[PDB]
Amino acid sequence: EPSDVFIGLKIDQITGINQKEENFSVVGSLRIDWRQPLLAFEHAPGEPKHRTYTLATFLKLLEEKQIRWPAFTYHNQQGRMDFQNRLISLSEDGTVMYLERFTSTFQAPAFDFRLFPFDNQLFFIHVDSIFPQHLFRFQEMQGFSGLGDQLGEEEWIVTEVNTHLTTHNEFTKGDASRFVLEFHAERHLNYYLMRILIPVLLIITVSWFTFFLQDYTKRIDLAGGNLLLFIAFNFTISSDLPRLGYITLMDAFLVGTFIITALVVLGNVWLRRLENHGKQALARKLDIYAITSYPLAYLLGALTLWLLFF
Amino acid sequence: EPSDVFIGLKIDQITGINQKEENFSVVGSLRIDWRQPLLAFEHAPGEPKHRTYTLATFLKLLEEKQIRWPAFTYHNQQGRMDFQNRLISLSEDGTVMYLERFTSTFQAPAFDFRLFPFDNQLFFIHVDSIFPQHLFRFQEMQGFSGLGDQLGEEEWIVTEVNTHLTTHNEFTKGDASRFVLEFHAERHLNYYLMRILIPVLLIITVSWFTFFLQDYTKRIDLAGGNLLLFIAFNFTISSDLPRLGYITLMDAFLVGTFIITALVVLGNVWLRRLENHGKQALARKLDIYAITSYPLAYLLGALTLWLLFF
Amino acid sequence: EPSDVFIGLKIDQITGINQKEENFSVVGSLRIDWRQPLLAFEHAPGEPKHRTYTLATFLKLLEEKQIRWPAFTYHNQQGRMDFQNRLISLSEDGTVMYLERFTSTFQAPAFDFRLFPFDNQLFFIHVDSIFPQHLFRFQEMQGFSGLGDQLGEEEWIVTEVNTHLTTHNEFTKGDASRFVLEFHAERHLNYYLMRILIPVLLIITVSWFTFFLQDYTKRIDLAGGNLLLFIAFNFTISSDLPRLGYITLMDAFLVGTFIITALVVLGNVWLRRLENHGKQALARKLDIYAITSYPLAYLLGALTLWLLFF
Amino acid sequence: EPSDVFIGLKIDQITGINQKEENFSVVGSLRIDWRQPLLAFEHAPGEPKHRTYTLATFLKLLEEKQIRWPAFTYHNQQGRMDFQNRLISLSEDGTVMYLERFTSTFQAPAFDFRLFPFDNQLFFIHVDSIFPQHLFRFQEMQGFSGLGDQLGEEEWIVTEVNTHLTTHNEFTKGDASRFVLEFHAERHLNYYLMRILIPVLLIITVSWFTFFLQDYTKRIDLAGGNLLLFIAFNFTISSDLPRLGYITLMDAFLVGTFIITALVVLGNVWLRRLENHGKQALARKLDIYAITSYPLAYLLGALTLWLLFF
Amino acid sequence: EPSDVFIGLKIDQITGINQKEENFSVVGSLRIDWRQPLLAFEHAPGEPKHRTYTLATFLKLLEEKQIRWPAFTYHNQQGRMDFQNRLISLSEDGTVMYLERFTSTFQAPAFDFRLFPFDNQLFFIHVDSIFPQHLFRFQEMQGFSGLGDQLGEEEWIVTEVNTHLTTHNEFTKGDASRFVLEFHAERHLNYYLMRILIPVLLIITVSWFTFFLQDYTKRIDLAGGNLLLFIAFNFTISSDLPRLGYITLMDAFLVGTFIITALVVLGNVWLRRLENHGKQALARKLDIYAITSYPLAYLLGALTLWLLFF
Ligand SMILES: CCCCCCCCCO[C@@H]1O[C@H](CO)[C@@H](O)[C@H](O)[C@H]1O
Ligand SMILES: CCCCCCCCCO[C@@H]1O[C@H](CO)[C@@H](O)[C@H](O)[C@H]1O
Ligand SMILES: CCCCCCCCCO[C@@H]1O[C@H](CO)[C@@H](O)[C@H](O)[C@H]1O
Ligand SMILES: CCCCCCCCCO[C@@H]1O[C@H](CO)[C@@H](O)[C@H](O)[C@H]1O
Ligand SMILES: CCCCCCCCCO[C@@H]1O[C@H](CO)[C@@H](O)[C@H](O)[C@H]1O
Ligand SMILES: [Cs+]
Ligand SMILES: [Cs+]
Ligand SMILES: [Cs+]
Ligand SMILES: [Cs+]
Ligand SMILES: [Cs+]
Ligand SMILES: [Cs+]
Ligand SMILES: [Cs+]
Ligand SMILES: [Cs+]
Ligand SMILES: [Cs+]
Ligand SMILES: [Cs+]
Ligand SMILES: [Cs+]
Repeated sequence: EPSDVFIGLKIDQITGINQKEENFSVVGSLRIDWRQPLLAFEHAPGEPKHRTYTLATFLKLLEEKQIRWPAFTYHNQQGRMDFQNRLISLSEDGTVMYLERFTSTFQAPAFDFRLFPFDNQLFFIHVDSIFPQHLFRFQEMQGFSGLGDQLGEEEWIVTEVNTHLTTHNEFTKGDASRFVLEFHAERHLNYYLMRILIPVLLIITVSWFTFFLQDYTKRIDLAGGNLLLFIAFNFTISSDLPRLGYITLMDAFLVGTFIITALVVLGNVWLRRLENHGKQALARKLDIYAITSYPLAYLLGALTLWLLFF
Repeated sequence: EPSDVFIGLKIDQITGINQKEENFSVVGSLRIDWRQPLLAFEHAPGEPKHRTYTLATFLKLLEEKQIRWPAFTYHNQQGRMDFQNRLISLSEDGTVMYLERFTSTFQAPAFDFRLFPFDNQLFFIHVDSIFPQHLFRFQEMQGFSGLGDQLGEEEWIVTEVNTHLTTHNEFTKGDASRFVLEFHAERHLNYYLMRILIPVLLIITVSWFTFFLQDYTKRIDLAGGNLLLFIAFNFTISSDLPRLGYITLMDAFLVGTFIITALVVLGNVWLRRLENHGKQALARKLDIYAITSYPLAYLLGALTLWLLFF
Repeated sequence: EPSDVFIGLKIDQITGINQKEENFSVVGSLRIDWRQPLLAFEHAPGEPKHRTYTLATFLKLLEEKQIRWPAFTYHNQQGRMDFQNRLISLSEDGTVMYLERFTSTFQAPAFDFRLFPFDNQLFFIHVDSIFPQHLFRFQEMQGFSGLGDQLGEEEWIVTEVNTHLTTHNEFTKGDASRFVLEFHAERHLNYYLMRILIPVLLIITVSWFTFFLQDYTKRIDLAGGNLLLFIAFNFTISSDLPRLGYITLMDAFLVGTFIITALVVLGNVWLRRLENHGKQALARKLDIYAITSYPLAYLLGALTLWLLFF
Repeated sequence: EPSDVFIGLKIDQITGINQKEENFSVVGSLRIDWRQPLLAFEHAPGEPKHRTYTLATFLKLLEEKQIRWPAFTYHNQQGRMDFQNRLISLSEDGTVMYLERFTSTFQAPAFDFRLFPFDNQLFFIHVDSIFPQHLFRFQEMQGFSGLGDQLGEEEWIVTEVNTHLTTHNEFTKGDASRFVLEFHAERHLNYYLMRILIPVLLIITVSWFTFFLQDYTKRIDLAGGNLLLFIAFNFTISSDLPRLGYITLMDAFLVGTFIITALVVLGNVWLRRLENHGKQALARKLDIYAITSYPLAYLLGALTLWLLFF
Repeated sequence: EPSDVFIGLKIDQITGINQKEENFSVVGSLRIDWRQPLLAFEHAPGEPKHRTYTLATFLKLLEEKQIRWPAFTYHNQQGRMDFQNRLISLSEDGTVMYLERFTSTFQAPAFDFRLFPFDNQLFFIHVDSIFPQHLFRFQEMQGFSGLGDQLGEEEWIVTEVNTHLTTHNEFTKGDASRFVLEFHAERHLNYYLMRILIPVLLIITVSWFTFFLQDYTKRIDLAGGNLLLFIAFNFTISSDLPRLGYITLMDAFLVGTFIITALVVLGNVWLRRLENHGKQALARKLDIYAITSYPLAYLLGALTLWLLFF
C-alpha cells in the first residue's frame, strides 16, 4: 500500500529573474512530513521522544533498516543547489519531519515575450517522486506552502500563487507523484517608460519642432541620424531578451519607427528636389502636408501596433 | 526547560554591496557558547579539561549521545556560504564553544533608492533558531558582535551598528529565536559628483556660452545633441540600479534636463522662425529673454527637485 | 565473458548554447541497468525484494564484495557536473538500476560557422566505458534515451535526435564501449533579420534616397559615415562568434558592404571632381549611372555571396 | 607551556589583482612544522620511521588521542579557498610536517589610489592562531616563506617581500599569534601612457593645430566635441577603480582638461563675438593671445597637478 | 631505494585560452602506473586477480598498511580542479593503475605579446612529486601522453607537443621529480585581418579618395575624426590583452596611425593657411606633395614597424 508524503514548499527570496536565459533564482525551504512505522522507537525516562539527525546519518540509518525513502527530484532545477540546512526530526511514532533550505536556479520555460514589456509570466517549481504512486503519494502539507513577503524582487510583482498535485512518467511506466508551486508575475513598466518610451518620444517630438525651420536639407540630416538612434535603441532592447524566433511588441515598435523615419527621409528628399527644380513656392505649399504628416504617421503607427497586439 | 544559546556575529569584511541585485557580501565570524550538561566529561590528572573537535565528528558525537543541537539558519543568506573554520571546543562542564568563519552573500531587501545618490540604507543579517523558544533561547554573546575596522568598503560608509533579539515563526507554530546584526551605511558621493554632476553641469554651462554667438540654428543643433548626451547619461545611471517600479531623485534629475533641453529647442526654433520671416531685429530684442531664460530654467528646475524630494 | 550494461541518456533541458566557447549546457538524466549475479540476495517474508542505496554506500558495498563496477566517463564533459540525484535500486536478482540527474556543460567541437546565420549544427554527448569490451559491453536501454519536450531553448530548434554505440581506445589497448546521444539543431533567424538585415538594408536604401538631392559632397559624407556603421555592425557580429580561422557568410556579407561603400565614395569623389573642374552638365548626365549603379552594385553583391556560398 | 608552531607561506602565482574590488588572488603553499611529543610512535624493523596522512584521517587521529591542533585562520581570506594538497608527514619524534596548497582571493584593504596610476601598494596575507599565545606560539619557518619567480603578473611589479610575527585579539581576551607575509608592488605605466596619455595629448595638440586656420566658429565646435571626448575618457578611467570617496591624480587630471576646454569655448565665443560686432582686426590682433594661451594653459595645468600631488 | 612512478598526461580539450589573465583551460586525463610490492595480495580460484577502488577507500587502505603514496601537485594549476573520474585498479602484483579525469585552468606565464597578433606561445602543465627523488622517481608512461584530436580550440593552432622530466626543489632540500607536458600554439589571424586590418586600411584609403576634392578644411575635419576612430580601435585592442609593461606590434601599429594622422592635420592646416593668405595657386601646386605624401607616409610607416619588429 502507498505511504502519504506531505510536501510543502516556501519561497523566501527571488534572488533574480534572468529573462535572457529564461530562468529564475530563489531561496527556498522544502518541508516534508512522512510517517514510517518501521522507524518508530522506544525511549527511557529522561531520554528524548524526538531524535534529531543530519540527512547523512539518517540515510545511513534507512539503508541499515532496509527502508526505502521517498526519493524526489526538483524537475525544473538548474545548476548547483546550494544547501543551508538538511535536518531530520524523527518522533517516537516514526514521523519524519524534514527541512531543506536551499538557493537554486530553476528553468522558466513558460516565457512569452510577445507582449513585452506589458507581459505577465508564469513561474513554477516541480517536485517529482522518483518512485511511482503505488509506493509513495504526495500530499499537500497544509499551513506552509507559498511565497514570503520579503522576496526582494524589484522589477517583478507577484500577482498570485498556486499549489497543486499531478502525475509524471519520467523514469517509470506508471504514474508518479508531482508537487507544483506556481506563481504569476507582471512587470514594473517604470524602467521602460523612463529609459525607452520618454527618450524615443522626445527624439520624435523635438525632431518635429525643427520642421518649423522650413529647411528640408536639415530635416534629411535629422531623420538620418534619428534612424541611427532607433537602431541603437533596437540593440539596447535585444540585449535584455533571448534571440527569440518570434516578434515582440517592442520589436514591432522599433521596426515601426524605422519605417516612419525612412519615409520622412523619402518625403523631405522629394520637397528638397522641388526647391532644387525652381518649385520653392510649390514645396512651401506642400510643406503643410509634410508638417502635419509626421505627427499623424506616428500616431497612426501607435494605433496600428495597439490594434495588432490588443 | 529551554537552554540559553549565546550568539555572537562579527563582520570582518564587506567584499561588496551589489545594489543592482540588492544584496551584499561579507566575511564573518559566528560565535556560539552553549552549555549542555549531557556533554560533560570526566578527566584524569594530566589529561585535558578541554576537548577540540571538527564540526563533523562533534555532530556525530551528538547523534550518538541522542542530543539535539541548536540548529540555526542565516535567514537572509544567498548562494554558497564558503567556510574557512568550523571548530568546537568542549569543556569538562559541557560548554560548547563554536566558531564559524565564512564568506557569504546576504539579501538586502531594505533598499530604498528614492533619494539615490543621497540615500542611507539598512543592511542586516538574520540568524534564526529552527527549534522554538521552549527548547532553545538565543542570548546576546557580549564582547564580540559588530563590524571590524578593515571592512575594505570604499563607496559606503557605515554610520552605526546594532544588535538585537526577536521572534520568528518560519517553521514552527510557536515563537522561535532570531538574532539580528544590523548596520546603516550612507554613500560617498565623490563618484557621482566627478562622473555625473560636473560633466552634466559643464555640458549645460559651456552650451550656454555659445548663446553669445547669436546663431539660433547653431543653438538648435547644440540642444539636439545635448538631449542625446542626457539620454546616454540616463542609460549610465540605469545600469547601476535594478529596474525599479519607482522614480529616483536621479531619474527626476535626468527627466528635468530632458524637459529643459526640449524647451530650449522649442524656443530657438521660434526665434529662428522670426529671423526667417524678416523679423531679425525683433528676435534679437527677444534674445535677451532666451539668453537669461536658460540659466533661470535650470536653476528653477534644481529648486523644484530639491523641494519635491526634501 | 562480458556483462551487458544498459545505457540510457535523456536531456530534459538545454540551459543554453554558447557559440563563442563552442559548448552547450544541459540538465540530463542518465539511466543504467546492469545485472550482476554476485550482488543477488535472499529476503525474509515482509522484507523488501528491492534495496535502495545512495551511490556512496553502494560503491562501498562493491569494494567489500570485490566487484568491479562499469566505470564510465562523459568524454566531452566540461567543468563541474552538478548532481541532483545519484540513486541505486538493487533487485533480489542482482539487477542494478541507476539514475544520475545532473546539470553540465559539454564540448561542441562540430561547430561549423561557414554558413552562419543559416547554419545547422551537430551536438552530442559521449558516454565511455573506462573498462574494455571484454569486461563490459554497452547496450541501448530501450524506451528512455532522447530529448524532452520542455528543453527551454529559444534560438535553436532541434531537427532530429539519434542514439548509437561505438568503440573508443582512450585508456585501453583494445576497443572499449561508447554510447552516443546526438542531436541536430538549426537557428531561428528572427534575431538576425530584426537586428542585422533590416537595419543594414534600411541604412543602404535611405542613403540611396539622398542621391536624388544631386549633392555629390553630401553623398561622400554619407557613404563615409555608412562605412563606419558597417564597421560597427562588423564588431557586433564578431562578438557572437569565436575568433575563427575561416570566413563566415556574415563576414563576406560585411566585407561586401565595405567594398561597395568604398567604391561609392570613389565614384562621387570623381563626379564632384568634374563639377569642380567646370564640367557640371557632364557630371549631371553621368549622374544617372551613379544613381542606378548603387542599387545594382548591392543587388549584384547579394547574388555573388548567394552563389559563392550556395 | 606553549608549543612552537613553525609557519611558512610561499606565493607561487598572482592570478590577478582586482583593484575595483580591492582584492588579489594567489596560488600558495602553506608549510607548518609542529613537534607534538604525544603523537610520537614506536616502529619495528622494516616499518617506516615517517607516517603519511591525508588531513582528514590525521585530524580523526588527533580527536582520538584528545590532542588540540594549532587551529588557524587566513584572516584576510575571501570566498572559496580551492585546495590542491593537504598532506601530513608524522615522524617517529612526533614532528608534524604539513603542506597546504591552495588558490584563494585575499582582501587588499591597503589600497591608496590617491596617486594612481603612479601608485605603490601594500598587499599582505594574515595567518592567525585561533588559540592564544599560552597554548601555541607561531615562529618563522626559515628557508621557505616569500614569493616565487613565475608569479605571472604583468601589470604589477613586486618591489620587496617581508615576513613578520605579531599578536591579534580576534576571538580571545589575551594575545594570539599572527604570521604576516607582506609585499609591495608598483604599477607598469605602459598601458596608461599608450591608452590615456598619448591619446589625450594628441587630441589637445592636433586641436591646437586648427587654431592656425583662424576660424573661431570651427574652434568652438572643436572644443565642444573635445569636452565630450574627455567626458568619455573620464568614464573609461572610472571603470578601472572603485567608487572612491577621494580624488585621484587621474580625476584631477580629467577635471583639469574639462576646465581648460570650458575656457577655450568661453574665449573663442568672445573672439567670435568681436568679429560679429565689426571688430575683426581687433579679434585677429588678440588671436595671438588665444593661440599662445592654449599651450600655456595646459602646460600650467600639468605643473599645477604635479605640484598639488608631489 | 626509489620506486618508479609512471606519469602520463593527455589533454582531451582546450576549453579556452584567456590571454587577458594569461592562463588556459583543459579537460585532461592523468594516468599513473606504480608498483608497490607491499600492496600485493593472494587470491583463491574464481576470486579476482585485479581489485578496483575509489581513490577515497584506496587512500584509507594505504594509511592502514602505513604506505606512503607518491603525493603529487599540478604546479601551475589555478582555481578548482573539477574531477570526473578518480579510479584505482590494483593487481595481485601490487601494480597500482590510476586514472584522473579533470577540468582545470593552468597558469600560462610564458606569454610574450611582443609580436601579437603574429605571436607563437608556449603552454605547459607541470606535475611535481612532493617527495624527493630518493623516495619516488617519475618516469614517462609510454603510449599515452599528449593532446587529443578534438581539442575544440578555434583561434589557436597547436604546432607541436613535447614531454620531458626535470627536477624541482619546491618543498625539499634535494631534487624532486617533475613531469612536463608542453605545447606550442600560433594564432589564426583571420579575426585580426577582418576586424582590424581591413577596417583600418579602408578608413585610410577611402579618406585618401577625398583628397581629390581639393578641400583642405574637409581634409582637416576628416583626419580629426579618423584620429578618433583609431583611438577607438586602440581601446578595442587593449581589451584583449593584459595591461603589459611592454609595447606590442599592435600598439606600435596604432601609435603609428596616430602620428601620421596628426601630421596630416598639420600639413592640411598649412595648405589651408596658404589659401587664407591669398596663396591659393601655390597651395594647389604644393597639393601634389600632400596627395602623394599620404600613401607614402603610411607605406613608410608599415615598412618601419616591419623592420623594427622583424
Ligand atoms: C537628435 C534629435 C534632436 C532634434 C533637434 C535638432 C537639433 C540637432 C540634433 O543634433 C543632430 O542630431 C542628428 C540626429 O540624431 C545627427 O545626425 C547630427 O549629427 C546631430 O548634429
Ligand atoms: C555638446 C556639449 C558641448 C557644447 C559646446 C559647443 C560646441 C560644439 C560641441 O559639439 C556638439 O555636440 C553635440 C552632441 O554631439 C551636437 O549635437 C552638436 O551639433 C555639436 O556642435
Ligand atoms: C546614416 C544614414 C542615413 C541616411 C539619411 C541621410 C541624412 C544624414 C544622416 O546622417 C549621417 O550620419 C553619418 C553617421 O556616421 C555621418 O557620418 C554623416 O555625415 C551624416 O550625414
Ligand atoms: C576631434 C579631435 C581632433 C581634432 C582635429 C580637427 C579636425 C576636426 C575633428 O572632428 C571633430 O570631431 C568631433 C567629434 O566629437 C566634433 O564634435 C567636432 O565638431 C569635429 O570638428
Ligand atoms: C570616415 C572615413 C570616411 C572617408 C570618406 C569621407 C566621407 C565623410 C565621412 O564622415 C566623416 O566622419 C569622420 C569621423 O566621425 C569625421 O571626422 C568627418 O568630418 C566626417 O566627414
Ligand atoms: Cs533582484
Ligand atoms: Cs533531492
Ligand atoms: Cs547552519
Ligand atoms: Cs555639420
Ligand atoms: Cs561519472
Ligand atoms: Cs535558453
Ligand atoms: Cs570592495
Ligand atoms: Cs585553516
Ligand atoms: Cs595576471
Ligand atoms: Cs594532487
Ligand atoms: Cs573553445
